[PDB]
Amino acid sequence: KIEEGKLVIWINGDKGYNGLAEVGKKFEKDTGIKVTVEHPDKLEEKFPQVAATGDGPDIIFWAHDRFGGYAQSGLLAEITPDKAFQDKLYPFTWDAVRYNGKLIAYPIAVEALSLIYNKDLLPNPPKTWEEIPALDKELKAKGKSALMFNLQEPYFTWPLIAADGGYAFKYENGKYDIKDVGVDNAGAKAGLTFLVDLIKNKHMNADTDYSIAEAAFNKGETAMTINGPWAWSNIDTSKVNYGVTVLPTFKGQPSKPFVGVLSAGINAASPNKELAKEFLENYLLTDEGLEAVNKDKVALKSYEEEATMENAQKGEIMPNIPQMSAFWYAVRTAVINAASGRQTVDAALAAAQTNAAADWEGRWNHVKKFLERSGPFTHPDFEPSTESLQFLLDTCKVLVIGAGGLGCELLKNLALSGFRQIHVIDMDTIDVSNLNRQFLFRPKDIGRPKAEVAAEFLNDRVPNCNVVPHFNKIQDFNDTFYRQFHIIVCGLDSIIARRWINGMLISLLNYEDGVLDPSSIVPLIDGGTEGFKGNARVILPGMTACIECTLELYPPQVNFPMCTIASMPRLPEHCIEYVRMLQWPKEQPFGEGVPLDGDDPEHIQWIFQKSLERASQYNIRGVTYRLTQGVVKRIIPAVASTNAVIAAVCATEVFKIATSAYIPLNNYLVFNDVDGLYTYTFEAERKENCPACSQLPQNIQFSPSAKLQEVLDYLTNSASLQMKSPAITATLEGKNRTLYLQSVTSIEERTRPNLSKTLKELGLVDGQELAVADVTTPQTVLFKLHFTS
Amino acid sequence: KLFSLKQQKKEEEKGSSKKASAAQLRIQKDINELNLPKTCDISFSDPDDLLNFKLVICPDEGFYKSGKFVFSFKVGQGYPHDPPKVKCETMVYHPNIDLEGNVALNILREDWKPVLTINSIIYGLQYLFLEPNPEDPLNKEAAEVLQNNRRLFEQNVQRSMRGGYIGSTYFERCLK
Amino acid sequence: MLIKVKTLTGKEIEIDIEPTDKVERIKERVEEKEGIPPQQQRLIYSGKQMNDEKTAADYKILGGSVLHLVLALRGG
Amino acid sequence: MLIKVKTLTGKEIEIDIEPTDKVERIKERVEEKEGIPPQQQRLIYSGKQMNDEKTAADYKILGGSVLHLVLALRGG
Amino acid sequence: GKLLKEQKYDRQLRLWGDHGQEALESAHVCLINATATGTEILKNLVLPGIGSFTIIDGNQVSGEDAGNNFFLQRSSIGKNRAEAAMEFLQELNSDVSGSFVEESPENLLDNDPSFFCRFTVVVATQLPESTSLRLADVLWNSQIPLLICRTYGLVGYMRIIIKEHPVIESHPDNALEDLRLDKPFPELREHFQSYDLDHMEKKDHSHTPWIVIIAKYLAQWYSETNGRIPKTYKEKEDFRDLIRQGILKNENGAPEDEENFEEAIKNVNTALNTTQIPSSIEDIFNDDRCINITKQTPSFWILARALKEFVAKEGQGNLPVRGTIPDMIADSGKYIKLQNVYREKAKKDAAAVGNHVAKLLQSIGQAPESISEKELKLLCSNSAFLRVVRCRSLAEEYGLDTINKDEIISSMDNPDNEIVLYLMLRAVDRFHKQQGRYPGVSNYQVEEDIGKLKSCLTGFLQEYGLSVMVKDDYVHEFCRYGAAEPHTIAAFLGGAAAQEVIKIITKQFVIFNNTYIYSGMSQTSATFQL
Ligand SMILES: Nc1ncnc2c1ncn2[C@@H]1O[C@H](COP(=O)(O)OP(=O)(O)OP(=O)(O)O)[C@@H](O)[C@H]1O
Ligand SMILES: [Mg+2]
Ligand SMILES: [Zn+2]
Repeated sequence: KIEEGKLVIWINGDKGYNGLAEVGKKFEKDTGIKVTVEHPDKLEEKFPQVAATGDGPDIIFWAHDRFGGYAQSGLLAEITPDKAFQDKLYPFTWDAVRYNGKLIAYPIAVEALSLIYNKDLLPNPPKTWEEIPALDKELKAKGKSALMFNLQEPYFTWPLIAADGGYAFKYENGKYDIKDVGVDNAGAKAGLTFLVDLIKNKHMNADTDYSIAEAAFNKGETAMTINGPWAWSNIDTSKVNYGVTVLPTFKGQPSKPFVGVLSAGINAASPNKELAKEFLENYLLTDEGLEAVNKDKVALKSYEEEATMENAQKGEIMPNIPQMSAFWYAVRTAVINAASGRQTVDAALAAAQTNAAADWEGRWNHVKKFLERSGPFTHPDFEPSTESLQFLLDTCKVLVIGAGGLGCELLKNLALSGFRQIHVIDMDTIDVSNLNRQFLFRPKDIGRPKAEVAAEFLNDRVPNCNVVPHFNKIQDFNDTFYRQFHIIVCGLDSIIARRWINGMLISLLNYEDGVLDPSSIVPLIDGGTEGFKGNARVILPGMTACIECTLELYPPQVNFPMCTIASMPRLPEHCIEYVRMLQWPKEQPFGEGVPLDGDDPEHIQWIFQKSLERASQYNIRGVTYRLTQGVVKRIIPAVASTNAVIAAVCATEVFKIATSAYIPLNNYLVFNDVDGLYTYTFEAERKENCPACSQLPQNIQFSPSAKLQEVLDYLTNSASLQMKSPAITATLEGKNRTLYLQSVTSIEERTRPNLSKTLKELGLVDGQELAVADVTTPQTVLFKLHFTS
Repeated sequence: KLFSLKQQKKEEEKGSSKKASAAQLRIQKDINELNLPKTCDISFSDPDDLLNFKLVICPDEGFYKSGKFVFSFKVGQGYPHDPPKVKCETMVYHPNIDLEGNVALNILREDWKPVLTINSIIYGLQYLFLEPNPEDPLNKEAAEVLQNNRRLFEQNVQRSMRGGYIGSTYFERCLK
Repeated sequence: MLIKVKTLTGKEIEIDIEPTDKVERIKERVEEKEGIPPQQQRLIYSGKQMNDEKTAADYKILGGSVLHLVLALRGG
Repeated sequence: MLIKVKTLTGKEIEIDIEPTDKVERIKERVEEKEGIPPQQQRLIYSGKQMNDEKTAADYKILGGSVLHLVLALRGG
Repeated sequence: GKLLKEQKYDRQLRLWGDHGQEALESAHVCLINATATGTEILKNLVLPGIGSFTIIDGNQVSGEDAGNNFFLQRSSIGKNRAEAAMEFLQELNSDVSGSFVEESPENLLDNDPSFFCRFTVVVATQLPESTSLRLADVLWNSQIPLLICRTYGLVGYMRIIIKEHPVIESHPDNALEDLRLDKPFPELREHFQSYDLDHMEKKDHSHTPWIVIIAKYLAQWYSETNGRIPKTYKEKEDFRDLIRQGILKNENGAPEDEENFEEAIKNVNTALNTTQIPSSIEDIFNDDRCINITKQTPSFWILARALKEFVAKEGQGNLPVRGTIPDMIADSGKYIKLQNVYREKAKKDAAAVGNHVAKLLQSIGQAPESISEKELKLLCSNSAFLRVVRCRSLAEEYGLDTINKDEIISSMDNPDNEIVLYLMLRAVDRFHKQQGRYPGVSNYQVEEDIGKLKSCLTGFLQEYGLSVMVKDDYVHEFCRYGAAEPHTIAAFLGGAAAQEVIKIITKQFVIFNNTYIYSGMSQTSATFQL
């Protein structure tokens, strides 16, 4: 992954990349740890891509407004320093670098719009807007306009509008509210009406775009224009004098331009997180760092002390969240129209108000029906409310295992039911054959990770959705990864994988004091499909039939006996298997070592040909290329409709469980439609001696001061167990620990010492699970250690 | 009985595992029910990691008698549904073992079943040195000789164990 | 004692069985009329899937009881 | 009493047995600890492979009998 | 890009084949009203590759519509629904031709009285019982396939209306083999005779088709009973034993393991079944459409007639030999040889059957070549599986003297049978007739409408004289729905509806016979003839 010990820093080209790398050289020179800084093109676009698949930079510099996106996709790590160090920087900058009540980046530089006036003409900068018009009459009497700036953009015009009370998105204590926009209030309507009047009174023209106003002030034709630290260059090339004077207040209240924060984010995967606290909080957040970086081409009080600040001070910080982009488009035309006399400020802002919001009128109308009202069939714990939907929309973490078929269908389904916090795991890449039913993939996507593409298609088609992809095997994540989810749904295509996730979820169960703790349960919804038959089932781990309980419901496994394949072929499939598992391995047609690849056209052809010949020797007919692929790949016939029926049911149930709207399917449904269409629903009985969910941890009570030997004596003497020679392991500090083992001398020697240390010494804790196996136990059993002292 | 999902965020935790994986629980059992033949010997560099270890086979019969072979086992997180990864670290002339260390034992590929245990693999491996399988050859030439000329194979085996060449490849001395 | 068993298509057939008969026999009776290989039959009755060894009695199958053939599909 | 059956890959399985036990009961444990079905299991104790229906006593088997197993190449 | 089409359609060609895929690509379906339901249904047709579709929607994209639809973007709000959807459904498969018309069914039924004739099947979603009943009338008379789909809250409704649907390739999930041991044919008997079960070495005896084994012993029992063939379970069991004894024994005297004979033992339970015509196939034969031909009589029926003659002539009272046998333990040659006898036999009867259709096309005037041979082959392979479906017209359902009450009433014995969900839909439609709206759409209406609806229910139940009791719960629950169209319920229908439409186009598999009702509340479902 990202190389441990070194820090690959990412930053932009037009940002001094040389005075900063030198602040990285003083680093390895002082610690031995090396720094590599790069300025890749499109890195703000390249980061999300790589930060998702794990790798990328340990740190990255960019405007806070992007980090809102990364944070949500879980690409950033929460930074955590003391209040003493936070005073070195300003008290407000931290919000711009925050998400969900958590700090996600360290502020580097800041920016804001200010008013620049031609000094000579007026060495008095206006303190409010009211007077600005009064001057056009004088200047026009000379042939000039007092003011002139870009109007085609809501960024330049926003400062005035906001003056009396215009706010992008309501900021409550820790997070932004995308449902409450401040562009519809009197504070904005007032500010906009003014800008428009000056458009009618001719003090200005709505056409004054950036380039027009520019070419004019560059000649010294206006008193002022609005800009910032990025525009001071061409005014110096024209010897036109000016200043960075204050932004005229308005209706009493002060002006409020928009606020940008340059900042560094710590990748959530980069293991070098503790290496970033140093290079930053020390080798940068100083005068020695920032100046060395600044001499090339601030939030730190000490160096800052050594007009742009005032504006950023009294102005509201520029949002970071995703909905912000719909804001710009919404108000941009809500100004164009206004000043252009295309509609009234009122109706103009009325639009901007709704268009910037995330949930247009009526959007969740079909859902609200079941959550806000009541009825004779709701789940006994159901209670009408407006919060349920917010739960669905804001925090209900749902995981979808499998992208494509049921997976693609499920994402769509969950997204149009209110769910937004969704994850998708899939280990596969896209294949042309997926395109007959997996509707989130297109021909141009062939070869790409399904999860990745599935997530990007949905997040776009269904606005405000936050699908997070995972190009992996479910099998390479741990128990801590699956516990974060409230619910998990499956669209897998193998029994092994189902047996596996099923086991993972039962392992999370906690049976406190004898009774299963309901909050340790993560409900599993599983669906399967084959041709026109399919099934769905709801599993509540530890409470209802689990995958292993009904394991027998699977049809008999496709199996070809060796004597048949090698000596008595009679079906064309028989010949194809011979070639696939005998002739190929023995000839390695495409090179010694090269395995058979069912997706490789040339491999299949070879197999098809050799199969035609095997068939020939036995007068067996029916060997076709289509059948050869079938046998080799072990293909399951598939179509969109059946995947839609099953994903539908599965989804309806995730909804019911997440909201308690109704009691969920009493675990099982079968569907078939070759003859009319039929379904059957039933409660699968929970197997009494199920190897997966019928075993409860055994409770043992010892004193924390007790010695591991006593635990060994208990296991060996205790009348109800009395094992020969047990093996005891445990999970401490996230790693497996062998406490005692006696069937391998080298290990037994090395663990005996543990036998005379107290359970408080070994690190064990109340409730802790000790795993012990022995010839006595058909399978390892779990004892839950309960401290009596 | 009824269930009801509570509508609150879940208490967070860092990616550190809190419960033993099914793999950890099965291997713990398999390692503890170990039954090494006189000719084999297992070893664990770290006593806390029962997922990684090495096996040593000093056969006393067949074409490889008097040699020493070092196999390494890597048990994944899909055990026992997935079989363990087994690599040979001793260079050897064998029909079922290539020069990359890859071994070709049936139960390690297609015949694998979760009822099988480490013992099963150690026996399956041991039996490979008694009688090689020319049906799943990772070393084609080695396999051919074994079928057609039974004596030459045996010869080529002894000479390669002592240190020397077969064709144009030098086989490292691997005698016990 | 006549009992009804519904197939995976929803087709319901009538079979004559005796309380003492084995579950695999029920399957044979089903195959006789529908051609469904008892090897691929999975029978449910009151939420339980019938073991081939147990008898119609052990599951307390009454007169006009209805049995359902079922399945689990593995495609994703 | 004590007896072991040498499974090929080199393991002689102690499925300790009694005399009056029929040959058919071993396979069932050769089938547990190992999981091999009794049917796909032929056993040779002298050239003559033991007959299921017979007992351990039917083969002059004393408290020191090692056996060898040959699984039946079953299925067509 | 043809070798490309076959690559992305592989998984479905494995289900309905190249011919089915072609039927599909030659079709033109019509979707009326593009709400979640319709758009879901259409998506499941576009992906598989239907030739073309046309959406008829005069309505405008509302806030709600934009929310429960994967094919309506936020900006499509305000614009025409048909036009908005069509755009996204078209990105699903460039090999499909989409088009739309911004008018209601109503307008079209006014201006162009035969507008819906250019389609293979017409799919209608979310229609009032007025536009519905009217639309069903037109299409029924034009002999055009109509599928009505409704999504009310957590209920799914589906009405299929086709005067007559005859299908050959019904793809049965399971069926009895056509071994003909009970009525052997010449070549078959000669084949068995060639086997001498006593003079065969151990191996050949062990690798002999169980079908042969049973044919033999069956001959021995035909002797020791003077012309009989096992029939009782007691007799079948005796016979099982007769065979269980043919198993060659070893040196000890112990039985040799021969899966050869074991399969014989097991398949006796079916092998002895009496070859005969299925009752269903009977109905097709003794049917007016088959009894009396005409120059109008369509393919299926001419073909059915052929079989019918064949039966009375060469068939000797039985349908043509299927030609296939199942797999069994035997050695290649033994199996191939036995299998070939059935193949050739089949080919033969196929020819026979063929010479009776040419006999009919030349007696009807049609060209004796319209019916191809690749087509005759299926008719023979599927003679035992032919199926004919006939739906009553929507009219006969709504008509006061044709309404099927024998069913609705018997169904109601269970206060929860999904049928009550139909009764509630009719009533909901009634209410909407009287008040120009649906119950409980707004939260402030629920209370009130609970009673108003209870009335319409009775007004309806009484109008057709239905003694049935309906738990009041259903009434409240329906108002509670507010005529909502939840995406997951529209999606369930979209799958179910699409496949029914593909059954219609390809003429493969079997369609449901009338009304399908789904409850997402209890995840149960059912079918009724109405
Ligand atoms: N252990 C696993 N971890 C993560 N994803 C898995 C695992 N096993 C299977 N999957 C995924 O489950 C999905 C099942 O989808 P589905 O069978 O419909 O598509 P598919 O694999 O492309 O189908 P086909 O084999 O017919 O081409 C696949 O996308 C597959 O990669
Ligand atoms: Mg697959
Ligand atoms: Zn279980």
